[PDB]
Amino acid sequence: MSQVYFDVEADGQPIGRVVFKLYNDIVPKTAENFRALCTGEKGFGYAGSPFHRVIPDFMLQGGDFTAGNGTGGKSIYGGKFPDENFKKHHDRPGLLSMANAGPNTNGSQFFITTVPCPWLDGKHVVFGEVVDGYDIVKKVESLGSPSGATKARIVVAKSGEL
Amino acid sequence: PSKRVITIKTTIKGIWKYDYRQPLYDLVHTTNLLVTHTYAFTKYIFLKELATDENFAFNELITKDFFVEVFLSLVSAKAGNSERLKDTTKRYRSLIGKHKDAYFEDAKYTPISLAYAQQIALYECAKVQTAYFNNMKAHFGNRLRALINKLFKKKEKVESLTKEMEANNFSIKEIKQAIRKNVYQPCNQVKLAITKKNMPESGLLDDKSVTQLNEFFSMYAVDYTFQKESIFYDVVANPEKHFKAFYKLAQLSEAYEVKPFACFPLRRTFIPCYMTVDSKILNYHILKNKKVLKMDEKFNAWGRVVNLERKAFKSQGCKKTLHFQGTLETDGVGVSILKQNTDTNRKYIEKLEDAELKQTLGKCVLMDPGRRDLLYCMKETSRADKKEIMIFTKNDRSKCSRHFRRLRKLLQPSQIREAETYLSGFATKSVNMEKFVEYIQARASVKDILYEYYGNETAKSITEFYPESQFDFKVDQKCNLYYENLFVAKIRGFYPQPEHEPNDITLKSHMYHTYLQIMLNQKHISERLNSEKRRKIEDLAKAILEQPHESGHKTTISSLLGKLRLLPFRKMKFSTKLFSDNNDRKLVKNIKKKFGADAVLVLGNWSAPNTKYQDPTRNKGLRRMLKKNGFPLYLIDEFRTSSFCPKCESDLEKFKVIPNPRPHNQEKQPKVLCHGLLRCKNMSCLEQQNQRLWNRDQAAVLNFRKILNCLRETKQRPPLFS
DNA sequence: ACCCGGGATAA
DNA sequence: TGTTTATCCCGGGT
RNA sequence: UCCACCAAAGUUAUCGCUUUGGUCAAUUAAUGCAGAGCAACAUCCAGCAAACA
Ligand SMILES: [Zn+2]
Repeated sequence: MSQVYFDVEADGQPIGRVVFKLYNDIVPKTAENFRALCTGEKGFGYAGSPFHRVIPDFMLQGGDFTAGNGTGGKSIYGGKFPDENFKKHHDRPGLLSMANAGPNTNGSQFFITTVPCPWLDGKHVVFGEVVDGYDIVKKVESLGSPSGATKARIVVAKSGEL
Repeated sequence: PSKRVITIKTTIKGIWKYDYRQPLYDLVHTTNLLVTHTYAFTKYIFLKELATDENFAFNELITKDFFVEVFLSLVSAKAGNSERLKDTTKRYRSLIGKHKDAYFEDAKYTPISLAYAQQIALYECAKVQTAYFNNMKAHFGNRLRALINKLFKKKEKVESLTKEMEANNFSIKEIKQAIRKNVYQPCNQVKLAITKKNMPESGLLDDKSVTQLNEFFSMYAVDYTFQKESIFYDVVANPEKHFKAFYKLAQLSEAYEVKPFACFPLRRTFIPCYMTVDSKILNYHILKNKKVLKMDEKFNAWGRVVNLERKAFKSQGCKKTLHFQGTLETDGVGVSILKQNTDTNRKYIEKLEDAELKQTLGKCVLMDPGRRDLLYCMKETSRADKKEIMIFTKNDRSKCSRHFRRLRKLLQPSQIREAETYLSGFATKSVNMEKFVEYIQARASVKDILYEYYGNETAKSITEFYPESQFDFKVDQKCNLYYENLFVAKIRGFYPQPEHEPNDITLKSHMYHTYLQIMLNQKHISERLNSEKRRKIEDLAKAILEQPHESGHKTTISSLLGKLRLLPFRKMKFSTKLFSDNNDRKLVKNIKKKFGADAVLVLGNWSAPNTKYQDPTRNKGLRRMLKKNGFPLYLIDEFRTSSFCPKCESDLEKFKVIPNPRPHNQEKQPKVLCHGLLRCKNMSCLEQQNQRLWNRDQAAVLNFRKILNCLRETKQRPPLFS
């Protein structure tokens, strides 16, 4: 079970660290893709990817490392890969899942849930959960707005694997 | 070695340096104007003399020199050397000046000042002459035939005979036989007599029609005769002797109300047209130079404007013998770069023998060229339980064309559509002098707006084509962001959303602001907005955050961005060309994939009864492409290959009536008999385990396979299909 | 006076 | 159907 | 003058037919593709609103 960590800065001020534990056994492909993107060994990664979308009480989103506005991003396996499975559900806060434009359109963008989202079950792939830094997650969420625009610029200053 | 030329397509955005972009826009936008007049004015002259005296010998005037003089007369310049003027040049200039003032008054045209225009007229005018010749060759003979059909009153006689035989209750076979013999054989005799410059047999044509033939023949010389006893071949061989004859034929056709056709070519399109930008033209017009440019300095001068290090400009071809000679063509958006290897200084499968036919065993693929479906391909090894079939439809190849047509029609402003409707109300192909003058006046009235609308890519734009227009960002079901119709991007991570519940308008305004920010970051959108407009839009976006509810900022932003809806028509044409090339490549790839590289192509001819002459079917074009890709191709007779059932060779008949799918014909014919579905008249098929149904193309390919097998086994076409 | 356009012609 | 490049004279400006 | 493509079934080699599943760069973008070599472009015009069975 791979564990990854992010160090986040808002307007150049560090705010904390968030640690995610992935479901490598149940969701191997998505977890491997996320780990590879975090490491950046292949040549691209989440390093410097802004949190272009944060809806308070709903979600945080990120992983756009080519446009920084939600239009970019690409997985290690290519532009798109089929949905793996839906054996996990958005039942608790802090669950990490892949953002997509529809069925079988998963890329490199990801989002973190802040409240139960039963309606998202069966349409998005969940492959990990937050194990530490949930307070940092709430701090980041507080900077968002319902429209998704953030009150201040927030970027993933550093990313890595433990 | 023989001279050959190749062309490379490119865009001005990639090869042309910015500093020298604006002058080119000034050049092309001017040339395309003058050239247009160079047509119309010429026709004007040909209508003022002929309308006054048909004896005027305008045949000599159909030459490049006359068109060059006409083009020059439209350009204002300092007086030249009158001593060196040739007598022919003097006569041409006097003839032009006889009507110059009248034409300028009618067209409301003013001489455009353009120095060094002589080097330009030599190119464009060279094309003008080409328009006069080819057009005639493309339309004379056929149109002549049409006139004969009207002279013989073919349609009226056919209708009368049809009514008489319906009264007599004759069957379809009897009616068709009676027509094809009684009504056609005399028509064929008359056509042959006219072809061999001989008056037709008396009694087959009335006086009002014999007079037309006599008048038409009076145009030619007494001793002149058609080469190879064929007027149709003579026109192509010696077009110079048919210009007056072609004009008289057009006059007669207009008198008899035949389908309009343009006797004198005219440039009607308002979009800028491609022009050849020679090294001299580049030196004197684009570079704004004022001294001679020799061949040695030609490449140096060219390099100052375009990047010769690009992939397109470098040598190409086997042994890279083709070199760029500083000559290209462009219309302000697209560029055709020409390369040459020389200096600029001045068979039916049924007719194949055994040794040839028997080499394709297991390699033949039978292709039916359907009228709607461009190709229906079936491999001879195909089985009923294992289908090996491919279909290439005309709709697929025209997808981009239809999409661009829809975009053009939906985005057409009210003023533009009204102007086009007004202009179309005046006949253009008619040779009548008064109607031509009316058309010239209408075009002069509407040009001020039409050229501005269609020149938006390069020319200045000041008219508000979309006044009081409100545009709001929208997302389709596939997560593509559109402004009103422009494509911004695809937000591939947009699907995750909560329950919307539009509690507040401020959230919607913030979403609009986010969409605007995303749009402004696009490379293909930012370049279309000047610095002042971009700053104003940014200020409005900033103010929207302070006052999201107010719609004034959104209206102002929409007014500022309204320029984006102006379609880049030249870019659309370039995209259409690219799509056509890619579709041809896709067809070739699919043929090689689903049938393999060993496929041998057999193509049909027509569904009409048997013919034994030219019959210029459109398929003649497609065959050119396939052979260029390395596919062997052969022809097979098709006139009777769709009338018998492959299973038992019995007669096939259409049986299902369905609503007409063609919208323009539904009202005139709500229901029509299906053409692509057939059934065998024999009922024993049910015993084999109703009648046996077939697709037209499937039956045709099966019959082609049977014919191929018969040829292989006995070396003779089946008697049934003969 | 002496050189620089710009049109016209020609292969 | 087509894919240009030189030479000559004189009116004007310095 | 509207109609992107592939496959299963009504269905028998079944249609501008019907019910499903799969395919996508969307485009007012780019000269196109392969994986550094290849590729005819432009004016007029026939397109279809049928000019020759
Ligand atoms: Zn049968």
